[PDB]
Amino acid sequence: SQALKNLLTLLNLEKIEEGLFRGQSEDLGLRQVFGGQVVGQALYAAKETVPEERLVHSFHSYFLRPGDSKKPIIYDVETLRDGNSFSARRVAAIQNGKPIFYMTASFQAPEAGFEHQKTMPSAPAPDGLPSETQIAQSLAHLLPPVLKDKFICDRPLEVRPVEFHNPLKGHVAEPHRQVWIRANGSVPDDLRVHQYLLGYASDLNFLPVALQPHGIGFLEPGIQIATIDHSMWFHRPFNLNEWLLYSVESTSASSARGFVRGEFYTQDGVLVASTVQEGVMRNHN
Amino acid sequence: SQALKNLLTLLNLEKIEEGLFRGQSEDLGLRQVFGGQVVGQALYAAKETVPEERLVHSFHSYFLRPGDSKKPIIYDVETLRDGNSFSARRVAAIQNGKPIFYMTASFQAPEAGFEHQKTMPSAPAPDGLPSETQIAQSLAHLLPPVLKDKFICDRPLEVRPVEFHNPLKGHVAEPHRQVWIRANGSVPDDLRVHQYLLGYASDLNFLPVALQPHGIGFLEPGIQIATIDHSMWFHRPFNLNEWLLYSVESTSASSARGFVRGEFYTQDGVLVASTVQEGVMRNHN
Ligand SMILES: CCCCCCCCCCCC[N+](C)(C)[O-]
Ligand SMILES: CCCCCCCCCCCC[N+](C)(C)[O-]
Repeated sequence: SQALKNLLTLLNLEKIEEGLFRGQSEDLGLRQVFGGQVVGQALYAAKETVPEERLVHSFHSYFLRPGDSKKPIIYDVETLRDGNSFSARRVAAIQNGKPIFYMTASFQAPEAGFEHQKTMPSAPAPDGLPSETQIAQSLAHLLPPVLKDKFICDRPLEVRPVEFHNPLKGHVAEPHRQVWIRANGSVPDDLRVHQYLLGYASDLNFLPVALQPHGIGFLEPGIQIATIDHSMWFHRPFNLNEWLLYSVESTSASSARGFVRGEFYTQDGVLVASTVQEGVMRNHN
Repeated sequence: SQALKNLLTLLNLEKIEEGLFRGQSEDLGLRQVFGGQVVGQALYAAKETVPEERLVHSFHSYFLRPGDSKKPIIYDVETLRDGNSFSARRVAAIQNGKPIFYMTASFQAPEAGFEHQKTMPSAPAPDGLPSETQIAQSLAHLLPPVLKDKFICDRPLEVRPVEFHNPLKGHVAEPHRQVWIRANGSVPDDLRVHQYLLGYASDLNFLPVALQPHGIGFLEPGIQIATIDHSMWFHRPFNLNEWLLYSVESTSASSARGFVRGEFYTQDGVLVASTVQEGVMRNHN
């Protein structure tokens, strides 16, 4: 459970000045910075500069350089606009004197209006599915004692895939994936926190779906995937303490790029948010 | 023919300086600037500052204020990055000393890579379908020609809807729409041009689809819709001199906002581009 509090602490940026923050990275595997961390932290920085009643409803972002998790990241927020209804902000993520990421987010106050939504796709309940932590721990029995011990996944989130796609091997399959996600611990009763946490989560089990028709795992040798842009629209309020289905599809792949679109639904079938991302996808020999 | 020539001319911006242009606004219908005009002009501006071999593959944009078509628009391009593969640019559309819109676009040179795509949805051929212009002429067989002798056919694009949704009245219908589109004249043999023309076109028959479940047309009195953000990914090359199916869906509407996702297909079924947009949707009484 320490993992979730460690993530929430990590997303709660250190203020250097108005609209100027500093964030730590890492710690959980792989040296490059996880895209979700940048998204989550950029969202925090952005919301800190917006009227409290205005919640993020959308954001667009482009990744320009790989982030180094050994170094902190500086987030500089620019106020683009504050109208009778919307507040827009642009966040620059900086490391080594260069922008590594830009996000533009829009915020709006709560309001009733036209309501309609796509019907949730059918998917088996999370109850009968193993978590990625279970799957990893089972695969770890393949490692020798020296390595088996040190490893282990204490995660801030719990993920139960409908179909498991091993990133180390990969098998041919339709460009669709469904995973169930929820916080592995208690998330504060503040919707804003749930939002940037979902922002964080939205970058998991996403881009890799574009590799399925080609049976390649994203961690295999010679395979390189990297996010170019990540966008999200928060349609309705939600509680990440409860399950959410992340329904993902890859409608296209071409010119060394992979494209994916996702949707988050509550177990009861409420459409909570939508996501879109394109990233580099190369097979180097 | 003239209408297409006029639009292409209007999209061909006047250069004030490097990465600094000036664009005129359409006379063609509606005092407020058509979003498509801004998108098309911003793309032109961006592409002018990019290496010739690198074609736009995606862009994100936000509209901050309504544009006045009675005035020109200044487009200021900022170079965000020029890497071994990708070039990124941010375009600011200014009018009245204020930004009315921002777009960030990414460009990449052609390359061979993983290929796969969603299967084109079923749709009738454009052959037996009347154009919107034809439909307008048909429904207009009434009232004094005094006004009927001014509003007519000449559009830069020909649009043939699979199902007609009258913006003036509107009827309840599932949140899906299909319209066939092609240039009404000859587009020069430059993919870049076809691309920003498609950008222009991508803002048509889009957002209104979110109003369908509610049986309201966007030209009805007291009904207000306005684009907040428009994004697009150019998956493959295409020829706007030929027919393209614009398949649109509205997966959600809430909090006075409407969300739509679109896809362009060649008649032969090739997925050419994807779009996503959210906009304000209000009924003022
Ligand atoms: C051996 C530990 C098991 C964890 C494997 C970690 C893989 C890194 C996954 C995050 C990569 C996300 N993405 C789309 C940007 O590639
Ligand atoms: C008889 C009136 C038919 C409408 C003529 C106006 C065409 C311009 C349409 C652009 C409107 C775009 N949108 C979604 C922002 O409303």
